[PDB]
Amino acid sequence: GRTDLLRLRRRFMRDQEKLSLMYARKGVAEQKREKEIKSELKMKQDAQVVLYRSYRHGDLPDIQIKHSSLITPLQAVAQRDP
DNA sequence: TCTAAGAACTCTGATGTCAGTAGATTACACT
Repeated sequence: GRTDLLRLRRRFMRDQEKLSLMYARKGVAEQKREKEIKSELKMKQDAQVVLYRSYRHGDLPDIQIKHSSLITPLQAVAQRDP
């Protein structure tokens, strides 16, 4: 960090009261942020996905696919439906 | 011709004491 030591330029409140209001205002916004991000993580937990092969595009079907690109999804389904 | 008022002692039960233990309350503090 040797070039960046400007970051040690700082000053601090002396009202412990105002500083507590900063942490109360941060604390209420955090309490809402916690609830809404949990509610979003509920929605997105059910809906998250991943793709096991990469795809090309063109005027024709890209027939010359690697063995890898069939065997990876063939396992990825068998991993997942009995 | 005797029946209670006055002792006396021990014992029981509460109140306050000390030392030590540990919990919950209250301050202190985050940039």
